[PDB]
Parts: sequence; structure tokens; C-alpha cells
Amino acid sequence: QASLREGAAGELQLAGVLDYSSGPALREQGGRLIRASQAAELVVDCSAVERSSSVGISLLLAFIRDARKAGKVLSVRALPDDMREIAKVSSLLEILPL
Amino acid sequence: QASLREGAAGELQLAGVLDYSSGPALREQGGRLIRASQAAELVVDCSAVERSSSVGISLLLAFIRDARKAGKVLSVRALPDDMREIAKVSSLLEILPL
Amino acid sequence: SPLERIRLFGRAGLDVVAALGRSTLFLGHALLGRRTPGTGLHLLVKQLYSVGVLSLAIIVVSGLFIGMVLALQGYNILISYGSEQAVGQMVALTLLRELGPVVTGLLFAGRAGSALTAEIGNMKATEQLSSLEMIGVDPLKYIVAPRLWAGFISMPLLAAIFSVVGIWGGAMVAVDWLGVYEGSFWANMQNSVQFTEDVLNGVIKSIVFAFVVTWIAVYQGYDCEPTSEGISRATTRTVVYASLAVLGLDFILTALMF
Amino acid sequence: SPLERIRLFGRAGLDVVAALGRSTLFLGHALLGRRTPGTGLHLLVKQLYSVGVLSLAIIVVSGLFIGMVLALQGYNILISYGSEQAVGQMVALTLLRELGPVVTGLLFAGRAGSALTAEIGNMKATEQLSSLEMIGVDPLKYIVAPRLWAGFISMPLLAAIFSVVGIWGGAMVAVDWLGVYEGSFWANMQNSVQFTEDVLNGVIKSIVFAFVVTWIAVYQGYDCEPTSEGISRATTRTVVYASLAVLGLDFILTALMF
Amino acid sequence: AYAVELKGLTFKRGSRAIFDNIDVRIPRGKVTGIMGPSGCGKTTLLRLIASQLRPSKGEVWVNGQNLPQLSRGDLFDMRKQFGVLFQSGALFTDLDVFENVAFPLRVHTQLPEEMIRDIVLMKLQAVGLRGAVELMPDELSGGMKRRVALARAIALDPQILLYDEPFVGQDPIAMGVLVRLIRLLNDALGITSIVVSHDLAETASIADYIYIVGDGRVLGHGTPDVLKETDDPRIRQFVKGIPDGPVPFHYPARDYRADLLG
Amino acid sequence: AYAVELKGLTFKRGSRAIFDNIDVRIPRGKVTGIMGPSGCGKTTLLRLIASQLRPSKGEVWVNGQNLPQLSRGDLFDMRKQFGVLFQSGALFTDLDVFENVAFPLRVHTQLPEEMIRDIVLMKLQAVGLRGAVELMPDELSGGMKRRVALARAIALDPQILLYDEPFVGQDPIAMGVLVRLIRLLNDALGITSIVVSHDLAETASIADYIYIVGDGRVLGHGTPDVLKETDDPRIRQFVKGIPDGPVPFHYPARDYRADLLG
Ligand SMILES: CCCCCCCCCCCCCCCC(=O)OC[C@H](COP(=O)(O)O)OC(=O)CCCCCCCCCCCCCCC
Ligand SMILES: CCCCCCCCCCCCCCCC(=O)OC[C@H](COP(=O)(O)O)OC(=O)CCCCCCCCCCCCCCC
Ligand SMILES: CCCCCCCCCCCCCCCC(=O)OC[C@H](COP(=O)(O)O)OC(=O)CCCCCCCCCCCCCCC
Ligand SMILES: CCCCCCCCCCCCCCCC(=O)OC[C@H](COP(=O)(O)O)OC(=O)CCCCCCCCCCCCCCC
Ligand SMILES: CCCCCCCCCCCCCCCC(=O)OC[C@H](COP(=O)(O)O)OC(=O)CCCCCCCCCCCCCCC
Ligand SMILES: CCCCCCCCCCCCCCCC(=O)OC[C@H](COP(=O)(O)O)OC(=O)CCCCCCCCCCCCCCC
Ligand SMILES: Nc1ncnc2c1ncn2[C@@H]1O[C@H](COP(=O)(O)OP(=O)(O)NP(=O)(O)O)[C@@H](O)[C@H]1O
Ligand SMILES: Nc1ncnc2c1ncn2[C@@H]1O[C@H](COP(=O)(O)OP(=O)(O)NP(=O)(O)O)[C@@H](O)[C@H]1O
Repeated sequence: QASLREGAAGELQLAGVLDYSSGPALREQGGRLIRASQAAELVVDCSAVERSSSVGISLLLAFIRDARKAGKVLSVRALPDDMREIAKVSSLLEILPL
Repeated sequence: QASLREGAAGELQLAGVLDYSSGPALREQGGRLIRASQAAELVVDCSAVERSSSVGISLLLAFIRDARKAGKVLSVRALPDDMREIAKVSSLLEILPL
Repeated sequence: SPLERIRLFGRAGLDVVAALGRSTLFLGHALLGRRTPGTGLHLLVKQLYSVGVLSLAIIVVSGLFIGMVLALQGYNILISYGSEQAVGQMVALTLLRELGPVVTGLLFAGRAGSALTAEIGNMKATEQLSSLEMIGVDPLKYIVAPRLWAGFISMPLLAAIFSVVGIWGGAMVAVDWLGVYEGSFWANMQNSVQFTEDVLNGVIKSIVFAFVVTWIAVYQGYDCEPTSEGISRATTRTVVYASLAVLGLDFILTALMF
Repeated sequence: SPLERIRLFGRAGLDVVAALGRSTLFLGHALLGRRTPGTGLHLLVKQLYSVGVLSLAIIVVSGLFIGMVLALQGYNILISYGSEQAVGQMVALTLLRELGPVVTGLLFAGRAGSALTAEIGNMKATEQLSSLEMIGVDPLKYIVAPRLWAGFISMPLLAAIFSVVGIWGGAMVAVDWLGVYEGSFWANMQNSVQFTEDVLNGVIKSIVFAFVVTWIAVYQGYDCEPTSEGISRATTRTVVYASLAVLGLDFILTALMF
Repeated sequence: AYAVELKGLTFKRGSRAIFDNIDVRIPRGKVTGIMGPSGCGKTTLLRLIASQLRPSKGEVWVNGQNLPQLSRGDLFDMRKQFGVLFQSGALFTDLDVFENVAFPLRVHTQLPEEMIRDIVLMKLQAVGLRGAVELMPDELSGGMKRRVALARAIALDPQILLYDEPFVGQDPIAMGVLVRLIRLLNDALGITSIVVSHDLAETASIADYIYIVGDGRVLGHGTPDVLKETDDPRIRQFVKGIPDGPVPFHYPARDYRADLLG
Repeated sequence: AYAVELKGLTFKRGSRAIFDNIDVRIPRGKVTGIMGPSGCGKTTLLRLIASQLRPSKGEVWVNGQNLPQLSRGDLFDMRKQFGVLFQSGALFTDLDVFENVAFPLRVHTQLPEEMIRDIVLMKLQAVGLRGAVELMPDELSGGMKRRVALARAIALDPQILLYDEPFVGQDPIAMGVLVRLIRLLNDALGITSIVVSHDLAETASIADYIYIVGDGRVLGHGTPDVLKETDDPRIRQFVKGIPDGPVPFHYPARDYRADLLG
């Protein structure tokens, strides 16, 4: 599936396929397993994403609740195409800061 | 209302308003009260008809069942306008011989 | 909210209040309103068929079973007292003054108290009940008046038929299967009947909650909101209430007379 | 045509034939098919509420009325025999071995045997019951299995509650209104009970046509054709049959044991 | 000059104020089709102008006199003037097709039981359901189950007649024959017809002076043309797709940011 | 190349032969709308290609594999691919709106009960019924009672989805928002959608490759254009008004002369 990596110094790398299967594991291994250790200014960038459904949208979403709850600020980079559209439908126009 | 007259020698005269009220009386006073006495070739002509609904259509219709049952042949003349249309709707295209 | 919870409770109070008020108004309009153009008696015949006759096989078979159960219970309840042959004065007194009409209610109010509500409910829901007015006939006299009349003049006859078949089945099991003696049965039975005082009692009891059953069993059908869920709930309200009222008025009508 | 009339009669024969065949298949699939994804126990709780609890006020009030009627009938039936104080061994034996569970059936099969059929009928009719499959859950295990379980584990408890309230009401009228003596009542009662032999008899009797009632009362709801008239007729078929079967199996179950 | 006019009419169902001092004026001979949003109270307007539902206050002039102020013996006679065709037919499940269509005659008129049969037959031919003069409506396919109702309506030859959502939910062949009949009856028999349909397309196609009823007040009216460019935001939102306008698209939520975040 | 294809499919309900060796082939990404006359068996086709109804013989290729020949443990996994939106919503009267929309997730996926809430919320926003995340469907106005069902469908992001008479019987504002959504989902999410509507107008408006199902056999098919002038009497009678044609207008009566006369 996909995976998470590159913590404590921003640059949250995201791997290929974020589906309902690979969802919860990534959520839990990112939300506390990573966001407890970060310094600040979390750049989550979806470079190596193969294919993702709304589950990935809600994932990068949960990536924001904790960071806001963790005080530190975060933003997204390199938003993929299908994600771009799944955000386009349910507005998420600015709620996905890039 | 309306009425019936001029029997035994064709020329069945029909009066003004043939409605649900004036219906049955005309039916009974024509069907047997007149068609039992006729010679033949019954010309039923609707000259002095004011205003009639489908009840009048079914009346001139019953005027034909008995005549056919009475052997003698009949036909209609001077078909009024509203009758013309009420026949136009439920075809009665030729079943009203004129 | 608890205060608003009690508000809703009280609203339901006023609701059943106005409900049966409107119900009695409805009943008045139905039985004594006017005489409609398109009425007659053939309506009553068709209804009386649909309500009584179709609901007759049920109460026949049910009378059979409840009678032989009453026997098989009396025989064994009383053989422990020696007065075995007296089973006739049981299976024909309980099945005739109290249990007869009560079960006949719970069954008539079960089937013909429901498939009578669903009928005039469905009528209201496909607007069929409404186009009658746009024609001009008063529905409360063409649609429901024959219902009420098929009620009042069927359920008592049904109670009688039920009691008869019940007694006969009780005998048939007692005579042929229990072995108790033939003539003794009918003898002790007729010696302990008090016609005008038990039989007529049971019949007036039958009539009163015949009226009461087929009164709600048709009102509810007239009032239910027009939707396939509304009718599906009214044909349950008219079994809840049609059994509640059957038993309640049985209780009152038997306190009027022991 | 008479020959074709008998053809239709025989077609109805094969129809009820295949009907209850399919019914037993349905029951098998429901109770022993698989384990579905979206099932649980909270479903059973919600159902058991909707089926038992809501149908509890009815049988409480009905037990009250039928108990005091049983008394007011026994007192007067037996004062003509002197053994007046023995009313306890009547109002507590008839209300506990035969009439208890029978009336509890005719009421449970009246209300919760119907507003349970109309429920899963309506479900089928708004296609709600079908989109479950397009999702993937087996309805016969998510929609009807909790119905069957709320049936089997409610109607017996309801029969017990009914019998209790019935006995208590019978006492309350006998003691306070008839005046018969307090201790004598419970005394003759307990001296004539035969727990494992009457009480357990009544309870197994309750359970068996609990199963039988809430079996048809849900099958019919699953089979009814989806239209507001179809459901309105199924919720009557499931009172006809749910009373027929109540009384029939009461008869058989009391011939198994007098 | 007008077949039906509704002066100062208001109606409240449980003080909900269904209708609220309205004024509609139907021209005779012309098929007018009233409509409006969901739950906007159209069928209520039907049962009003057909005098099944007693108005709160106002008057309904109908071909002369007003109804709520008439004697039962005269109201019944007035009933001969206006027919009503519900959707779902509204046939009597008790009586077969023939008796069903004859019913209004067997009510308002005393005709030799043959003559009733002939009127029924000619009407059923006019609507096409002449063959199934024996079927019971239970046996009748849901489509023609409406055309027979229409024939029952046009029985007695009423001068005006109402349509409760006629062309709603049927294959375009049945919809086509029905929209041909509801127009044939008007072009020939010259009888006022009041379609009442949520379906905008076919209504505006056939209608002559369409209304729009909303929240107890007529939301304007006009012939299809003037109505196609009224520029009244409410109306122009209705008569076109344009989902977002005076009638909101979204529900009154709190915040798409906070709720999903907090 | 095709999302759904139906090779050699036939179906009989009590040997009535509902479907009879048919071949339909749906292209992916394109909204195709199948339809046909009354009782022509469309919804049956739905429950078939959604594998609620077991076909008699034939195969239904769906995004690869065929369904009737799959293991329950795998069929259930396939269920994640196709959504279905009935008319009348088909909501669970037991559960409130929120739980109702979440249901498919709570079935096919094990997500932190927060994350389910966020997916439900974004979907409800996409459909607009975000505010009524508390109402019970019993409380919900019949219009939005369908849009919530649509949101439930688009949950899990299925790649194809079915519509059982979506735009049937609602005010043109609700019909407009729905026809905007069923098209937005296809233009954006690039998901195959199969409208199934008796309504010809809007179907042919939005659809791409419409079919026509009649008496167990596909009565041809095409894009709207070719279909508007197929000149096949059956079809050209269907897709236009033209009430009299292969489907008769009148019932099989005996004689308009004899019966009324003799
Ligand atoms: C001061 C007067 C003003 C108003 C007074 C009205 C109150 C009287 C009516 C009582 C009914 C209240 C039930 C409402 C609760 C509810 O949820 O409603 C319960 C149901 C309806 O419930 P739903 O609407 O929720 O389905 O209503 C009923 O059960 C109706 C049956 C009640 C019995 C009617 C006849 C009364 C018999 C005599 C009383 C016996 C008492 C013995 C005393 C000696
Ligand atoms: C060894 C012998 C034991 C035989 C066991 C058979 C007994 C059980 C019979 C079931 C009862 C059927 C009633 C069902 C309700 C119903 O049909 O519902 C009523 C239906 C309703 O008709 P509709 O289709 O029009 O709605 O009416 C019928 O069509 C049925 C007519 C006849 C059904 C049989 C009823 C009378 C025969 C009873 C036999 C009793 C024997 C007497 C013992 C000595
Ligand atoms: C549903 C089950 C049916 C009930 C049967 C259960 C057991 C029977 C009742 C117990 C009472 C008998 C014990 C006393 C022994 C004795 O000496 O009883 C036997 C005595 C002996 O005297 P006789 O020889 O003159 O008959 O006789 C009597 O007691 C007369 C009463 C017989 C019953 C007639 C019917 C009246 C009963 C009530 C009818 C309605 C109530 C039923 C529903 C509430
Ligand atoms: C130990 C003391 C016992 C206490 C006695 C009190 C109870 C008495 C019997 C209870 C009656 C059942 C109530 C059912 C009504 C209800 O639930 O009320 C609820 C329903 C409607 O309520 P909803 O529509 O809101 O659900 O009521 C109705 O359907 C309308 C009609 C009610 C029927 C009343 C019957 C009166 C009996 C009159 C007999 C006299 C006639 C004889 C003339 C020859
Ligand atoms: C003296 C004034 C009292 C008048 C009567 C009071 C009526 C109160 C009814 C409320 C009862 C519980 C309702 C709960 C709601 C629910 O969930 O359930 C409500 C149920 C049906 O449920 P639904 O809401 O789903 O329809 O309705 C009922 O059936 C309620 C039946 C009430 C019958 C009252 C009859 C009076 C009792 C007579 C006893 C006599 C003893 C006297 C000896 C001296
Ligand atoms: C300890 C012993 C264990 C006992 C085991 C219990 C077995 C219970 C089996 C009963 C079957 C229940 C039917 C299920 C509901 C259903 O789907 O059945 C529904 C179908 C009807 O289907 P449709 O109407 O939809 O076509 O059939 C029925 O209606 C069944 C009617 C039930 C009648 C019961 C009568 C039994 C008594 C017969 C005795 C004859 C006496 C004669 C002597 C003189
Ligand atoms: N007897 C009644 N009691 C309470 N509310 C009613 C009653 N009849 C109708 N209503 C409500 O009042 C309105 C009238 O219903 P209806 O006649 O269908 O409205 P409409 O605008 O004319 N047509 P529609 O948009 O399809 O509802 C609806 O909102 C109903 O819910
Ligand atoms: N379970 C069933 N048992 C018997 N007949 C059925 C059953 N399901 C459907 N039918 C009939 O078979 C046909 C299938 O119904 P349906 O799916 O609505 O047809 P459709 O052509 O796809 N759509 P429609 O034209 O609205 O009926 C109809 O004629 C139904 O009467």
C-alpha cells in the first residue's frame, strides 16, 4: 500500500495508494506517532501518491486537527490531481491550505 | 326544456335543450311512443336544438337501436354544432348516418 | 427537556381527548347525517359479506379449537373433584357468558377489525375516498355507514356461531374422546343455563363491544393520514384499542351483572 | 367456470404449500445462515424495545381486566357451590395454564404480531430492505433476525407478566370488593399449583407459540408484495394466521398434557 | 368572463395558514396549469375550488355563483359542473370498470339502465379504455387505471375539470396519450381544464395561463412566455433549473470549517 | 473498456421471462440512462447488475470480473465498487441522517469513529444536506430525503452507481439540484452513472448512451441523436409523443358499432 515517513523535521512524505484499507494505519502512525514529535511548520506534501479516494482527503484532514491541537501550524504541498478533484466537489476550497 | 313531435310520417322534430333532465322523457316518448307507429325512413333532424350534452348524443343513439329493432331505417339531418363536436370526440364518425 | 417532555405528554393527552371527541362526531354524522343519493342496501350486502362471511372460517375453526381446549381442561380440572359429568355446565357456561364473546371480539377485532381499517384507510390514501365528495356523495354515508352496519349485525351472529361450535366441539371431545356419557352432558347443561340470564347476557355483551369494535375499527381507518406508513400504523392502533376496549367493556359489562 | 374454479382452489392449495415451505427456508436462513458484517447486539436491544416494551402497557392493562373478570366470574360461578374461598385456585389456575398464554398470544399476535409485519413490510416497500443487499449486509440477518429474537425472548416474559398481574387483580377484587378472606386465597392457591406441572406447563406453552407467532408475523412481512395495499393485507393475514396458530397450537400443546 | 375566480381566499390547516388572502382568476376555455414548490399547497387549492374543503374566508366564484355559500340541495346540483381527475386514478376498488365509470351518472341522473350503458361506452371509447369494460381496477394496469378515471370525470360532460398531477411517473407513451387527451378535451369539448403538476416542462408546454403558488401567496402568474423571463428571483429560480437562489441550496448549517474542525 | 456488460443475460420471474437473452454494454465515465415502457423491467435490470437478484443464465462483467460467479467473501468486497440511489430515498427510518450516511463505511471499513464523521461531513456538504446531520429521516422533507440517499451512495467513492428513477415527481428546483448533482458527480469524480428514468426529457438531456428495454429484449440503443430519428416504429413511437403506433391506443374491444348497438 502506502506509508508515512520523514518526521520531526517537516517534509512529511506520503506514499502511493491511500484507500480504506491503508487508511487507519496511516492515521494512527501519523497523528500521534509523528505529530507528537514534530518541531513546527509541518509541510505535508503528496508527491509519491498513486491513487486515493475521499479516505485520503479525510486523512490529510485529520492531519490538521492534531497539528492545530498540537499548536504547531501545517500546510500541504504538491496536491495530486484526484485529490484536487475530490476536494473540488465538497468545497474544501481553502480548508486545504497550500 | 325540449320535446318530441311529428311522428308517423318521418320528420322527427327535436326541440331546444337536451340535458340529463329532459333526457329520459324524450327517450321513452320517442322510442316506443313514436317508433311503434312510424311507417319507414325516419328522418330525425335536429333543427331547433338549443344546447345538448352527450345525453343528447346517446338519445339520438337510442333512436337508432329501436328503429333497427323496428326494421325500418333512419337517418339524421341538420346535425347541430355542439353535437357535431361531441360526436367528433368519441368517434361516432359514421355511426351517425346523415 | 423534561418540562417539554411533559409538554409532549400533555399534548398527547389533549390529542386522544380531541381524537375520541371527533370520533363520536364522526359516528353521529355517519349514522344520522342525511340520506345520500347513491346509497342503498346492496352496499350493506357487499360489506356484510366482506366483513362477516370472510371472517367466518376463522371464528369457526377458532371456536372448534377453543371448545375442545375448554373441555380437555375442564375434564382434567374436575376429575379431581369427582363431578366429572358436570363438565357440560362448564364448557357451556364459560364459553357462553364470558369467554365466548371475549374471544369473538379479540378475533373479530383482530381480522375484521383490521382489514376493515386498512380498507377504508387505503381508500383515503389513494384519494378514492375524496373523489366521492367531488362527485357529491357523502363518504361518511356511502363508505363507512355500511361498514358500521356490517359490524353491528355480524359480530353478534358471529359470537352465536362461535359459542355453538365451541359447545359442540367440547361435547365431541368429551363424549367421544373423554368418554363421559352422552345424555348426562346435555342434561346437566340445560339444568344450569338460565337463558334470559346467561345466554341473553352473553348476547348483549357481544353486541355492545361489537358496536365498540367496529366503531374504532372504522374511525381509525377514516382518520389515518394518507401514506403507506400511516395506514400500517392505524391498522395497529385499531388492534391495540380494539382489544383494550373489548376487554375493558367486557369487565364493565360483567360488573353490571355477575 | 366450475372446473377452473377448482383449478384456482387447487392453485391456492399449492400456494399455501409453497408458502410455508419458503417460510421454513426463510427461517433457516435467518437463524443459521452466516454472521453478517454490520450486525451486533444493539440491534436486538432496539428491537426488543420496539416489540416487547411498547407492547407491554397493553398486556398489563389487559391482564388487569381479564384477571378481575376471571374473579367476578368465579366468585359468582362458585358461590352456588359454597366453596367460595376456592376462587383463588380458579383465578390462578385458568389464568396460568390455559387462558394466560392464549390471551397473551391473541394480544401479542394482535399488536406486536402486526406492527412487526407492517414494519418489515414497509421496509420492503420503500426498497429500504433492498438497498441493504446493494450495500452487502444480508437483510435476513440484520433486519429480521433481531425480530425473531425479540419475539422469542419477549412473549414468554410478557405471558409471565400478564399472569402475575392477572392473579394480583383477581385477588384485589376478590379480597377488597368480594370480601373473601385474605390468607385463605393464597393458601388454597399454593396448595393447588403443581409448579413444574402447571406453571412450567404454561411457560412452555407460551414459548412455543411465541416462536410460532413471531415466526409468521415476520415472514408475512418479508413476503408481502411491495405496495400500500399489499402490506395492508399482509398485516391482516398475520393476524388471521397468528390467531389460528395460537389457538391450534394451544390445543395440541394441551392435548400433550392435560 | 372567467370560469373560476378566488376572491380574498385564505386557508389555515391547524392555524398553519396554508392559503393567505389569495386571488386567482381562471379563464374559461383555456387550459391553465397551476403549480409550485414542494408542499406548496396545490392539492389543497384543488379541494378548495372543488368544494371538498371549506375555506376559512373568501369566496370562490365558479361559473356564476360561489360555492361555500350554497345550500346542500343546490351544492349537489352544482357538483354536476366540475370533474376531477386525481393521479393514481382514484378508482373504487369495489366496482368494476363499467360501474366505476357509470357511478356519477347513477348518482346525478335517473336514466334507463341501457342509456347509462351507452354513455359509458361512448366515453370509454373516447378515452380508449372501451375494451376493458369488465375488468376490475385491481386487474387494471396502472397506466390505463388513470385514463378510466379521466373518462369517469368527463362523464356528465362537466364544463370545467381539475387534474391532480396527471403526468407524473409514467412511460412517455402513456404520458403522451394522456397529454393528447387532456388537450383534445379542451380543443374539442371547450371545457376549462386546470392541470396541477410539479412537472414544469409539459405543463408550460400545453398550459395557457400558468400560476405559481408558494407559501400561501400566488407567486405571480402569466402565460408561459412572460413567465419564462419574469426575472423575479423566486420565480426565475423556479421556472428554470438554477438550483441556488432565493430557495437555498444548503441547509442552515453552522460552519463548514468549525464543525468539521472543532 | 466498458464498465458493465451483460452477456447473454435472461431472467424469468415465475417463468414469465422478464429478461430474455439480452446484451447491454455500459461505457465507463459516461452517464447512460436506460428506460422503457411501463412494467418493462428496468428496476429488475438494476437489481441484476447490482447483484441483488440472481440471474437465470448469462454473465454480468463489472469492472473486470463477473458477479454471479463469485465467492461471498469476494462478492462483499466487490460491493464496495457500485452505489445505488433509489427513488424515495430508501433511508433507514431507524437511524438518524448521520448514522444513515455513515452506514456503508461502518460496514465495509474499520475507521476511527472520528474519521468516519469527517468523511460523512464532507459528503453531506458535497450534497448540501450538511446541516441536517441530526434529523431523523422521518423528520426530513421528502425532497432532501433523496439527496441524503445520494450522499450515502457516493460514500466509499464507488466507481459506478445506479439511479432508480431519480428525477420523478418533485418541484423543478429539487429536480434541478438533483440533475446538477448527478452530473457533477460524473464530470468531477469520473464515475459511471446509470440513470433509469421513465422521464424521457431530462434523461435524453443529460444521458450519453441511452438504451430502451422492452419485453425482455433491448429495443435498440444509441446516443440521443441517433435515437431521435431511428424510424424504428416501436422506438420512434416511444421517444416521441405519437400516441398511436406499435403500442396500440385503444384496448382490444370487439366493435364500436355492434356492442353499442346490439
Ligand atoms: C381536566 C380535564 C382536561 C383533560 C382531561 C383528559 C384526561 C383523561 C384522558 C386520559 C388519557 C390520557 C392518556 C395519554 C397518554 C398517552 O401517551 O396516550 C396513550 C394512548 C395514545 O398514545 P399515542 O398517541 O402516543 O400513540 O392513548 C390511550 O391510551 C387512550 C386510552 C385511554 C382510555 C380512554 C378512556 C378512559 C377510561 C376511564 C379511565 C380509567 C381510570 C380508572 C379511574 C376510576
Ligand atoms: C385428521 C383431521 C385433521 C385435519 C387438519 C386440518 C384442520 C386445519 C384447517 C385450517 C383452517 C383453515 C382456515 C384458514 C383461514 C382462511 O382460510 O381464510 C379465509 C379465506 C379467505 O378467502 P379470500 O382468499 O377471499 O381472502 O377463505 C378461504 O378461501 C378458505 C375456505 C376454506 C378453508 C377451510 C376452512 C373450513 C374447513 C375447516 C376444517 C375443520 C375440520 C373440522 C374437524 C372435525
Ligand atoms: C382456560 C381454562 C379453563 C378453566 C379450567 C381450570 C380449572 C377449573 C376452575 C377451578 C374451579 C373448580 C375447583 C372447585 C372444585 C369443585 O368442587 O367444583 C365442582 C362442583 C361440584 O358441584 P356439581 O356436581 O353440582 O357441579 O361444581 C361447581 O363448582 C360448579 C362450577 C363448574 C364450572 C361452571 C362454569 C363457571 C366457571 C367460570 C366461567 C368463566 C371463567 C373462565 C374464564 C375466566
Ligand atoms: C377496574 C376499573 C376498570 C376501569 C374502566 C375504564 C376502561 C373502560 C373500557 C376502556 C375503553 C377502551 C378505550 C378505547 C378508546 C381509545 O383508546 O381512544 C383512543 C382512540 C383514538 O385515539 P388516537 O386517534 O389519538 O390514537 O379512540 C377512538 O378510537 C375513538 C372511539 C373510542 C371508543 C370508545 C368506546 C366507548 C364505549 C361505549 C359503550 C356504550 C355503548 C353501548 C350502547 C348500546
Ligand atoms: C382517572 C383518570 C385516569 C384516566 C386514564 C389514564 C390513561 C393513561 C394512559 C397511559 C398509560 C401508559 C401509556 C404509555 C405510552 C406508551 O408508551 O404506549 C402507548 C400505547 C401504545 O403505544 P404507541 O405510542 O406506540 O401507540 O397506548 C396504550 O395502549 C395505552 C393504554 C392506556 C389505557 C388506559 C386505561 C385505564 C386503566 C384502567 C385500570 C383500572 C383500575 C382501577 C381499579 C380501581
Ligand atoms: C414440543 C412440541 C414442539 C412443537 C413445534 C412447533 C411447530 C410449529 C409449526 C406451525 C407452522 C406455523 C406456520 C408459520 C407461519 C407461515 O408462514 O404460514 C403462512 C402460510 C400462509 O402463507 P400465505 O397466506 O402468504 O400464502 O400458511 C399458514 O397460514 C399457516 C396457518 C397456521 C394454522 C395453524 C393450525 C394448527 C392446528 C391444526 C390442528 C388440526 C386439528 C384437527 C383435529 C380435529
Ligand atoms: N389534513 C391535513 N392535516 C395537516 N396538514 C395537512 C393536511 N393536509 C395537508 N397538509 C399539509 O399542508 C400542505 C398541503 O398538502 P398539499 O396539498 O400536497 O400541498 P400542495 O402544495 O398543494 N401540493 P404538494 O407540494 O405536493 O404538497 C402540505 O404541506 C401537507 O403536509
Ligand atoms: N417479485 C416479483 N414477483 C412477481 N412479479 C414481479 C416481481 N418483481 C417484479 N415483478 C413484475 O415484473 C416486472 C418488473 O418490475 P419493474 O422492475 O418495475 O419493471 P421495470 O420494467 O424494470 N420498471 P417499471 O416499468 O416501472 O415496472 C413488473 O411487471 C412487475 O409487476
